Amino acid sequence: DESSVKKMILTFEKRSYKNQELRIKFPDNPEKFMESELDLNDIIQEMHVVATMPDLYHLLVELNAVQSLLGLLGHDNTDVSIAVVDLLQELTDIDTLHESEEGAEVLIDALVDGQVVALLVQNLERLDESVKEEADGVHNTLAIVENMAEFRPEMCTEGAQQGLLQWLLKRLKAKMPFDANKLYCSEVLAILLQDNDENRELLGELDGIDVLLQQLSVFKRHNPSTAEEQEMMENLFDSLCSCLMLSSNRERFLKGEGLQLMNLMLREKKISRSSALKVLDHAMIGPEGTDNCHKFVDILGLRTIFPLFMKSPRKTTEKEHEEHVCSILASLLRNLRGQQRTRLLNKFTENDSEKVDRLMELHFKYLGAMQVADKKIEGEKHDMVRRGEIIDNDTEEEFYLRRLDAGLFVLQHICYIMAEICNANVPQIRQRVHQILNMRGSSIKIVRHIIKEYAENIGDGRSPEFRENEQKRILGLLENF
Amino acid sequence: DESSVKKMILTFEKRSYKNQELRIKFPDNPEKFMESELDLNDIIQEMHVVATMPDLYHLLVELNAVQSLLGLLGHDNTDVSIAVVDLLQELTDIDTLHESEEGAEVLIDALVDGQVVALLVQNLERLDESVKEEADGVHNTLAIVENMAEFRPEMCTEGAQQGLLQWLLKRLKAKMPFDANKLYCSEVLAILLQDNDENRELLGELDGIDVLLQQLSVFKRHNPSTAEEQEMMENLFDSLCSCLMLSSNRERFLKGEGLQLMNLMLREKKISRSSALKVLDHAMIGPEGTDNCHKFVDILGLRTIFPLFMKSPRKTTEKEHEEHVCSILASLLRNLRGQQRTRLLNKFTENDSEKVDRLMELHFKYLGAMQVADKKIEGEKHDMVRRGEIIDNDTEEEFYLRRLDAGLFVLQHICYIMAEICNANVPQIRQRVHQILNMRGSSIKIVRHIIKEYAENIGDGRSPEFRENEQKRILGLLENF
Amino acid sequence: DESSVKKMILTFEKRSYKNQELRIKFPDNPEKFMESELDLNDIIQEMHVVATMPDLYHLLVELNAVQSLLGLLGHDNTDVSIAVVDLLQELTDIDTLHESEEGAEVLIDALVDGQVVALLVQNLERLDESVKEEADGVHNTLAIVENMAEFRPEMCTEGAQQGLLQWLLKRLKAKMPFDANKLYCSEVLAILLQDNDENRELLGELDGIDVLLQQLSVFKRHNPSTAEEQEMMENLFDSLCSCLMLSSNRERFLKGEGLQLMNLMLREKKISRSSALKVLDHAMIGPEGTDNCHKFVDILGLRTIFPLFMKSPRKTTEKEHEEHVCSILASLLRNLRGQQRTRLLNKFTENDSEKVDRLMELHFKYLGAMQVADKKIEGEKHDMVRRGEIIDNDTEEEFYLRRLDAGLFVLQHICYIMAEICNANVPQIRQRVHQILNMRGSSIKIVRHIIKEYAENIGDGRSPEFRENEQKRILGLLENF
Amino acid sequence: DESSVKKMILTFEKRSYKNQELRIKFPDNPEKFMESELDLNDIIQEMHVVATMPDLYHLLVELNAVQSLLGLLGHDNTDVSIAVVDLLQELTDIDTLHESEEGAEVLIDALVDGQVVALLVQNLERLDESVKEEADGVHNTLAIVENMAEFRPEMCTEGAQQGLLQWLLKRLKAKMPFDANKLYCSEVLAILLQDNDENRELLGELDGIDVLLQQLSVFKRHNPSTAEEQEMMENLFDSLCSCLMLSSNRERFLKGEGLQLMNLMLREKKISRSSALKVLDHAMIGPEGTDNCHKFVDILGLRTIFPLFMKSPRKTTEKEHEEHVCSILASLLRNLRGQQRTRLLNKFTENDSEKVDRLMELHFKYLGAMQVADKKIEGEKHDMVRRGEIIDNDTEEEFYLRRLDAGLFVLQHICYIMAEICNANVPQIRQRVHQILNMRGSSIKIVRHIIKEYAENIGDGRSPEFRENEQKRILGLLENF
Repeated sequence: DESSVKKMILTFEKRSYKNQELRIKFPDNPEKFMESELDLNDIIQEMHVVATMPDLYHLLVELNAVQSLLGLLGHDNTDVSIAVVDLLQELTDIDTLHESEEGAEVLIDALVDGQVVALLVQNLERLDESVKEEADGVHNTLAIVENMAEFRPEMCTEGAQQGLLQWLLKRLKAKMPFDANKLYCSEVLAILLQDNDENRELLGELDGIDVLLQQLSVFKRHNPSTAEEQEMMENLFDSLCSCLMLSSNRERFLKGEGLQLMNLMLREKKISRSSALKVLDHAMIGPEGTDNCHKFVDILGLRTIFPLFMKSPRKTTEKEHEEHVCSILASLLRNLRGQQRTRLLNKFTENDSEKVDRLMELHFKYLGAMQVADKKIEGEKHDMVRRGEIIDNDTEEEFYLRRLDAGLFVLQHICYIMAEICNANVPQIRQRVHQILNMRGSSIKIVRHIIKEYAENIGDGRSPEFRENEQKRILGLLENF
Repeated sequence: DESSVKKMILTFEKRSYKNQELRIKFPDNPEKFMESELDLNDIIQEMHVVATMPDLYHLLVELNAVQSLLGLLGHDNTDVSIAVVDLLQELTDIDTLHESEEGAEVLIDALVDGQVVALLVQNLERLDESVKEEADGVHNTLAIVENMAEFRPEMCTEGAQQGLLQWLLKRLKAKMPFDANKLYCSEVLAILLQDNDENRELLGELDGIDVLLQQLSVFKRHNPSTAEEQEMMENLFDSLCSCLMLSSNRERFLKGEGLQLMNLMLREKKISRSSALKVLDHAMIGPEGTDNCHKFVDILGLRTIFPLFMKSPRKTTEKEHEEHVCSILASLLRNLRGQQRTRLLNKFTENDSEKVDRLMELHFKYLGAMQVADKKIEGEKHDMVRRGEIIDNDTEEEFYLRRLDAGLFVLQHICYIMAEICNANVPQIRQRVHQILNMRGSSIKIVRHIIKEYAENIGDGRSPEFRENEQKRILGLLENF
Repeated sequence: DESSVKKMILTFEKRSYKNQELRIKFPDNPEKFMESELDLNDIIQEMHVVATMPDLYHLLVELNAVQSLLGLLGHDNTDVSIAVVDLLQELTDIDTLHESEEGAEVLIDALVDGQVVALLVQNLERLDESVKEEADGVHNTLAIVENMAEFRPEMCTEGAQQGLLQWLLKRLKAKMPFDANKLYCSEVLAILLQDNDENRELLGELDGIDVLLQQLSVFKRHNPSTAEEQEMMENLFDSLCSCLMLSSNRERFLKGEGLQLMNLMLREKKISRSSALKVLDHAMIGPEGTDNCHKFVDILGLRTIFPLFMKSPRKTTEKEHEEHVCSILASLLRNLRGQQRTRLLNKFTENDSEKVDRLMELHFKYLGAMQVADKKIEGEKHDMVRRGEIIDNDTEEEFYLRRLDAGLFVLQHICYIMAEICNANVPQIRQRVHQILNMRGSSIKIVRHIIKEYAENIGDGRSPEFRENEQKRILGLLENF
Repeated sequence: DESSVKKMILTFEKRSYKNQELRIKFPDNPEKFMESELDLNDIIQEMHVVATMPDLYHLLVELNAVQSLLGLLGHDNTDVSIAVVDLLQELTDIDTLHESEEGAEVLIDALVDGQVVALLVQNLERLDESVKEEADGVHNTLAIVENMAEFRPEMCTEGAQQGLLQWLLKRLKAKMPFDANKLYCSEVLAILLQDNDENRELLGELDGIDVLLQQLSVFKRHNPSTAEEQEMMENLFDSLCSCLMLSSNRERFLKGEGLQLMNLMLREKKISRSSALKVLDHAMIGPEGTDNCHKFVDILGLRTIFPLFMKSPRKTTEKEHEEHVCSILASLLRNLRGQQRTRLLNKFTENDSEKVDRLMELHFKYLGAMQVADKKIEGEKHDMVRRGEIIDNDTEEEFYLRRLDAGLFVLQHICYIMAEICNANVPQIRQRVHQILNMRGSSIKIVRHIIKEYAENIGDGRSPEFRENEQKRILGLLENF
């Protein structure tokens, strides 16, 4: 009922106005503003019905309420603020939101204009999670931000650095027992870090990496007791990984003893092992891992990793485990120099080159799978041709996915390792390689082809100069092998 | 098995020794001390059986372990510490403790010598209630202190100021959600304040009063959700009351706006009302309440209290409510001067002296009850005489209790009020009093007698000089009434 | 040279622009922004000449620079900021400022618009007084604010609460050795409190009173070593006094143990005694001193004050000393009730009413002086009439000043004291009074007249209702005396 | 006067006792303890004469005073404490101390027993350098510790970690202006770090390295204004250097961006350049510099250093400058691998191997000097033989000093560099070397000899295993050169 709705908003806006006036005017007592406050509370509650029709979100904007509500977030009393937050949550709830086409956009825009996020942060900075009500408020705020994020992610960057990111770190860092709020915070932080480098940089600046390490480290020598705790842990790990997609952060991770903590996680063999592995991989990946690569060997990483290379936890699937391990190995071979490189190579000569044997075993495994996949793909293509279905970029994407699933990346890594290993002028290794290859009649040629293919697509999101360099380097392995 | 037990202690003490040695010696790695730690943990666990025979608490003292265990509270790693704490708890548990006669005393003495409490405090000061294990540790420590307190309360004073009291305040003050630990802390603090003035003084010094007020004030505009929360609230109130038994603390309470907070609690009419009333009473009681008395009237206390005097919450029993109200009134009449006294008196002239009528109604009610009680007592005495049972001090105590239950104190207060009221040179009041008295044929004489009796026993725990003064003052009321 | 000047501003504004651009663009190195910074520094220095012609302050506003400069206060590097501050100081310097008529107004307005003060505060909040350069910056900022204050004091209120006031308190409170900066801060704070109640309230809120007490208390048991230290002390005292002109602050002073500290200062007899006296007077003055009055007697103030009443430090002049003492006495007589009033009165009965004798001595002294002054005034009036000079409000003001100097206020106070004293139903006092009066043939009548006059002008800056009440009260003294 | 002296100590000890008693007993007022305090103060002052005869330091120990005085450091009031400190200073003053043989030892022992240092630290932790008196106290304490350190340096280790070291860092870190106290602190800290590894480790643990860097960095972009500031800077540098003698600290220095800060100091060319150079050298020296070596090249250290290698600041002497530069180069050649090694080598091929030319120039310079020195030494030896003076270890030490002064170390470094350079399989370099050598007829042989000599004495303070390894390595250079 549209006229009625309109009337109702004015019902609040005046109340909103007058009660402010009351606050301003008569000297500071309960009685002279007090009864206003109850009125305010109840109107807000009533308005919670308003979220059923977002066809009517052209309204709230319309004259006065948007700014007024925002202004109310700083109210001298928490119960107004929390009510406001609640309203926003109901009002902002995506799941009831995503129907309305104009209704969504305007409100969000208004919020952005009013720098809603900053106000929310400010409000938070005065809450007290001892008081159940207040605690609910925090949760509500978090929910609201999640909702906003889902609708329009361009505000993520200014949302963080409106102080939100700094608040999140503080809440994580707080020596409080685990509760839903912490989990929510973790979730939000993770979301904030999805594909956004500015946010990552901000986190790095704020000593966020240190915080992440510390929070994580609990699960080194303990083990989440619940789905909730576990979920939180996972979120944290994800956040860390996201942060690591950025070079500056490699160094921060290094400084914060990230490498040591992940190696301890591996040694411990608790649940965090898989995540730790992933983190390690992320730390080491490109040129920008070199220092991390070198340090890993220094802290005896080789002793932790090669057992994992050799046998994969009876108990994340096996492929993933293999993928990460091999990835790490590849990284090490790319980047390592001096004594650490020598150390690495030595692990390919013990014990009668058993690791080379392992590598070749792996290669055959992956190769067979790849072949199978390839055949299937070919068949599909043929079928498409028969049916006159044109193969476009979506089709190619789909095909790529299949290959990925079969293990393309792992295979590529293996091939790379093999190439680098046979370029070490260590006869024993080379002989073992070639011996093994013809002996079962797979061929150098296949390996070469694979290498070439890998080179072709290397470096997806980086300077063209880089790509050509890397490709060239990889090709150079083929000369002496 | 006693020899076996002996053997077992050495099994630990060496382990305790050697592992320290290990820690000292080989540069700081996991492996060189690490495996020791598991051994240490397990031995401690095993020892937890030892608490079945306290006939064997002459042992642990005996050679080495007591000091060693204490030293272990500061171990570089929390898991040792927590284990130790657990052991202590099992070891110290009263309920399994109070059988052994020598066994109890020695261990406790040893602990005292080693200033166990300080060490515990230190340990606490490095815990992290984010980690469930650590949180358990805190609880365990609290339990241990409770146990110790129950056995030998002479250590309370040095227990507090071994930093324990300061720690407790901090934990209460912490803006964390409510959990068992908070409740435990509250309980412990309350216990610490039982009949011990040094502790109270310490609390006052530490801004403890402020802390207590702040924690309390939540329940002004909210209302405990659980038995646990409610219990905590009650504990807090008790602590506050205990603190208030000491003059210096009156002033701190005043400064901290205690009076205002309790008046708001009264006005609010939530659960905290009864407790608030009690607190108010405690604030106002003697000469040392004068300032509080005067301030109460200043913040319009009279408006809050006289309604409670007039009608007692339909919904602590009625007698208690009446007792506290009348007590407050008595205090006010004793202490109030200047304009506030005038204000107070005015409340006895409206509306046609309705409050005097109320007072006389109350007096008759209490008087009848007292008479009934007295008759019963007389009967009992007679019976005793018949049976040849000699009435001793226990008997008199018992009799006193009966009188207390019937309402002696309230009656006394009422009488005092009546006397002071009729000494105000306000004819209207006096006429109302005397009119009422003969009209129903109870008598001035009875009232006088009551007053005399009150005077007789006044000031239980205070200077003899004071008592004689107060008594004299009270008698002086009888001249002109 | 006006065109040249114009050219010069553009010379900066571009540099200002481009260097920001540089900062924005090339990844964070010295070299790529670094050389810009030197250019920036030097241009600013050059501009320092610009403050010779404020006839050219219509310019800087004109296009770009005002906002740009403000924006530069938050520069990532302190040396820019400090340069900017320096420029502002040179640019804002009153003494070279107050000539230009339009030139002044526009710049100041611009600054206000840009909320210069907030920016300055922010800048301060990142300084480091270890570094001499930075320390100079603080001083410069202080100077600038002083300058601004002198020109347009309407910004004082938002200047404070732009955080400036809070910063000042922090700097005062800092446990650093005494230096010019502290002195400057003190000066500024004092200025801020001149005739501005909002500022006072803010100070009160911020625990400013406590800070002031603490800083002051050093000079209880020590004694400024330099004119600078002494000056600072004086400033602090002034600030305190200013704060005390506001009722809420009475209570804060009370709570902070201000009364105790001033009484200790009196007892100590160091330099701070005069200031302490003044502070005490300010605490006690009106109805709103009642509580302070009562507390003073409680902490044995009477023992400290009556010696000062009796003999005035051989060593602020004597009149001032007398004025303050008598003022305090008057306040006490106005406000005191109960036991404290009795105590006060007792000091007028010892020793054979020697204090009454003292009072009458004082009265005659002041009276003679007043008479002398009055005669002079009359003569002046006569002369004016002869010369045909019309007596207007300025003339009356001038005359009032003369009377004030002669001691009107003190005399009035004395008279008030006498009246209140003779209304105590203490025959001894009354007899002493009247005995003394006729014995030297001055007269009740004169005293009465004086009282009337006092009543006439009482309560200058307060509700008309209040004034009539107070006047009435004062008149009431005349009935029984 | 010995009996008199004895009497005097009792005069205090009772006063010391009784005043404590007074404090204990009568409720907390000025008057009841107050007058005691003045007595206490004056006796202490009087005792200050006692430091003229340390022949009488068998006394103060003797019965009571030592512990009493210590206990007085925690007195409820700073003026007692400061007096005590003053007494200690006078009492402990070395320069008046070092005569007495028994008198010194006993007092110091007593102090140690009473853990004087901890008490002093505690006292400090409650001071307030705003108050001139208090500030003097700090200085006095510092002086006392210096004195104690000079007499018996075995207490340094427990002196630090009695919290003294942590206090020192805090005081350095304090954002206060520069004053004598800071300088004193710097001096003390430096002393504490003289040849004591435990202290260094403690400093490292406490984030001391970070503190040192931060304090230092001021002088990157500024320049001490006074001898005092300069002195402080020097002290800081020394401390840093001392810290760097320990491997763990290399890593802390690295993490704290020490390398970057020293390179900026070099680039800046302010006074701190020499110190920075030294620091760099210390960071890079042995195997334990490898990481630092590698990082230095990463932050473009090569660009900063090789100019210094090439021409030595027109403006520490030239030899020292050369010594440090060459040292750094040597370190780099020892430790560098991978790409950084390549980079380093490239600097020996530009521009037509000008750096090789430079190196050979340097070598000849140093060689001539060495030869001169050697001749002198020979002459001296001959003279000794003639005179029948037996050459012992002192003589050899003396001779070594001469060689050091002439530049042995620098020469050795140069030789090492030459050897490593000619082992790079870079023909151009080798040809340049050998070309140059015979061309002026100095000889490979000499160089070889020098190398051998260097190897002989290498690794002074380290494992014998290490020494043999290093020596072997150095010899290995001689094969291919």
